[PDB]
Amino acid sequence: QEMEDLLYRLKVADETISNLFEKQLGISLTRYSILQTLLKDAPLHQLALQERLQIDRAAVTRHLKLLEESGYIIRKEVLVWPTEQAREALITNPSAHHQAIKTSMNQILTVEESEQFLATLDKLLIGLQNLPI
Amino acid sequence: QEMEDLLYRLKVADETISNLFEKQLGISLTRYSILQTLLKDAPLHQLALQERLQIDRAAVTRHLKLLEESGYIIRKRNPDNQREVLVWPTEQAREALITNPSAHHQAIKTSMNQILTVEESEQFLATLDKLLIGLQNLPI
Repeated sequence: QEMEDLLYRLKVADETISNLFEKQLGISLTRYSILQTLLKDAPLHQLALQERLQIDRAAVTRHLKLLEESGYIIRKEVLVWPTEQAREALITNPSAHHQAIKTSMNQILTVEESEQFLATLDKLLIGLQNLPI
Repeated sequence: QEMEDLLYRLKVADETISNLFEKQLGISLTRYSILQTLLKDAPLHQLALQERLQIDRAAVTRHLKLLEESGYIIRKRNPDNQREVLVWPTEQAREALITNPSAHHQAIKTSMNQILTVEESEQFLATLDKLLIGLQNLPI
């Protein structure tokens, strides 16, 4: 009843968030997280990339294919690295628009209300995953 | 990098929830909301549903076609205004969700209602709106 309305509002929020994210940063939310994971701790196997981001094999292959096509990752038992373009685009030399977006996003919520949001999100998922039979 | 992860965790949660909800209740989250809305507030025009659900005409047309084909809704013309079309729930829809739910569906409904308290539920939605408002107000 009220629980169903919370889940639906979360679906509408995700769809709005994902569209806004891709328009402002030029990369989808999922593909942006792939690059963040690679830039922090690379190289990684694509099986490990499926685990860390929680997506199936068919999905990861599609994400990584678009990422290599757009010059952000390279693949050589399949290892995956971020390119120099990715490190520059996200970390060492981002555009003024991306710096202004990134800085503005991190100030939307405080650390307390951000931590409480993720705490409730995990409590919700655990409850839903623990439902009868 | 902290905010970008939260948004991604919110996406993964949504995808996981949507799949679980459809399997557990036998109806997708969006189509289930359409029926809940219709069982409370029918008759409703297709346009009203688009605004309430925050989805375009193509999406609602798909949802309503699926619900109509499976016997959960009907679309009938107003006898006084023949070209006006009104959406209604069926007896099957009221039975499936409210008056004759399967033992499993009743157990899922009750279990879902006791996951989060009313306070942490309302605080979550408040933080969600504050997040949406902030993303909408980003430069350009």
